[PDB]
Amino acid sequence: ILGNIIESSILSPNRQLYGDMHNVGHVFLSYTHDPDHRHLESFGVMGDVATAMRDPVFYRWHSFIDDIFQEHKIKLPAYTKSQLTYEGISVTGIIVQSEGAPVNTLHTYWQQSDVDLSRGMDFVPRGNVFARFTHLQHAPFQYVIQIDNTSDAQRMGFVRIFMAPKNDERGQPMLFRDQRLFMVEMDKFLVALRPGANRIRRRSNESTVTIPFERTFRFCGCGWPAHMLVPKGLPEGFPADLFVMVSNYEDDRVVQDLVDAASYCGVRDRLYPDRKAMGFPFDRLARTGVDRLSNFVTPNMAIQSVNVIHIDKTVPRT
Amino acid sequence: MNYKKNLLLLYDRPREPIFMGKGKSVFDVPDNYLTDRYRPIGPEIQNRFGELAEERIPVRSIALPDLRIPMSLGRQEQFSLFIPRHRKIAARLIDIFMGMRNIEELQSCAVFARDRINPYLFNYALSVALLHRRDTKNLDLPSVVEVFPDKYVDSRVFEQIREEATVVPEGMRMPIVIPKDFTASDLDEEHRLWYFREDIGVNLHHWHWHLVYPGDGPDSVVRKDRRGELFYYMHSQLIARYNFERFCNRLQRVKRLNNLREPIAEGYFPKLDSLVASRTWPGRVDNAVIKDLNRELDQIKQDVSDLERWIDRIYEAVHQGYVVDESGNRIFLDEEKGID
Ligand SMILES: [Cu+2]
Ligand SMILES: [Cu+2]
Repeated sequence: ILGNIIESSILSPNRQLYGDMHNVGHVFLSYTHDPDHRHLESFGVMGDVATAMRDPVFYRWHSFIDDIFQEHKIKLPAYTKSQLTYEGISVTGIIVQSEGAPVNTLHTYWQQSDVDLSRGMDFVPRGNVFARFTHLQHAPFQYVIQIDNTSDAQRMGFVRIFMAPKNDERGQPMLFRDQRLFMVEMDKFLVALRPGANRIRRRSNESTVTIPFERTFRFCGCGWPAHMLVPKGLPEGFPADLFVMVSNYEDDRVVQDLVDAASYCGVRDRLYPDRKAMGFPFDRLARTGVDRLSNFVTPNMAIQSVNVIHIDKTVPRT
Repeated sequence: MNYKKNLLLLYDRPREPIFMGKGKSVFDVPDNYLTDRYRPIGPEIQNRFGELAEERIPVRSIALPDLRIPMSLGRQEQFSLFIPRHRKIAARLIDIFMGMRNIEELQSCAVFARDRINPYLFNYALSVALLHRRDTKNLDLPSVVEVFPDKYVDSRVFEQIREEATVVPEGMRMPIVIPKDFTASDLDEEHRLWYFREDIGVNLHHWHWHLVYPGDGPDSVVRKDRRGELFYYMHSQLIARYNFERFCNRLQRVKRLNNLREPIAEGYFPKLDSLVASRTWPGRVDNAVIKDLNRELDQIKQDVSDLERWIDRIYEAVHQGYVVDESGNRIFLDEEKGID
């Protein structure tokens, strides 16, 4: 409801009262240089959906708006131990493997990928026109997850993976009150767990958060670009907290005659296939007793320290 | 004997230095027995009190055992028979008092120590010694209520007493009524068991048990017949008696703590002030959650998991029907000795 009010889609229950606050604020920030049109000028980049993320102020305006959203969230009751527990299921560990790199290490670097612009070059003589773009890239990796099931049956679950800075700006370990908002969704996928141990393998390139690299740079698809999955990191190494949670698929599923199972496409799918709040389990306040991610966890969750190394080489597209 | 009677003076006015009058007596404390604060003015200060008493009690300076460990606890700290460090510290002091050759060397040692050791600790250790030594049987010890009312009494009455005792002459002072049902109002259904939970006799009983069956100490004072079964049965009868009271107060049988990780619904604020620590006791809010422990001074480093793990190991032994000693042999939990 609140999202429809703030954006001010036609799904707003009352535009005359709550306004069109997001879109108009964009327009305000884009027209400081000519607010009455006396200079017959158009809008800066903030006024255009195609370009607004270019401008630093974009992140400051959206940060403003997020505080309204958070003011609602924090009214909601903290998830309880029971709501967060999956009785029977214990994730004993998680690690990441990148080829050509120590365990629990992610690597980033620069890649150049060509795009043809010939179709965009009006009134220019015909033929291929290859633009060479520089952009961030990460080495492919996988997650290996150990999961003990004690319940003697088969158990279904949504695996929810996020990653966050370990430390704050001054290099002190982050407390949950802050870290929950810094948690970046890295993947979400259904799984069938057999009794006893389970070793689970998941490739970086299967993430349901992203679309193929090929969608961004030469049929369907959309989500976050694959080359931006991983944060840049640092040349010397940048510590992050990798987190995973197996939640009960029975309580998560959505009855949708025609429906990965965690995959969502807004064009095709009639319902969002996860019954948990987008951002679960980080979208609410911590129950009494938790001050940090170590205290937060139930056994069906697990944490891992990950070093995110940036390598400052540039590399052609393969 | 007079010697026996004199040890009981060590209980009178715990924080008043030992050179001050105790009853009709004074201790003639040796110079080297005074604490650092008082020694430099010692001769001036000892006389002021020393011309009041009927009796005078000589104390011989002798070589004493090493009291560094018993002295490691601060004088204005609280004493906990549950905290391992403190049990070790108490164990040591009981050792020392137990091992004095005779009652004269006990007097001398205790007189040195008293003004250097945490009063609650001193009182615990000495009492345990006096109950178990051969030469100090009989010896009617004073109740710990008369010695430390601050562990039994609403804090509000101490200034009431102080005023009464300062303003009013001895023949004319009227008794102070101790508040009851004072730790919570009607909104806490639990307040109703004030007559049990906060009874002087019930609480005195708990203390007494711990004096007779201490968990750490010389073997002499620890090893008692079926003391493990008594631990069980004593704590058991409390529950049963407690439930009995709950049924007479329109309440349910007490629920166990299901889970160490769920909030604990029953807050409690004691309204006690420790004159010894010169600090009030902390209370616990409604719906608090147990937290992992890291207290360097106390020497407790313990996750909730450590506790949960012990619980699982014990349940496993009870279900196996035996426990495993450090040598690795099995001790069967048979029907005589299992409970013990
Ligand atoms: Cu916007
Ligand atoms: Cu007890």
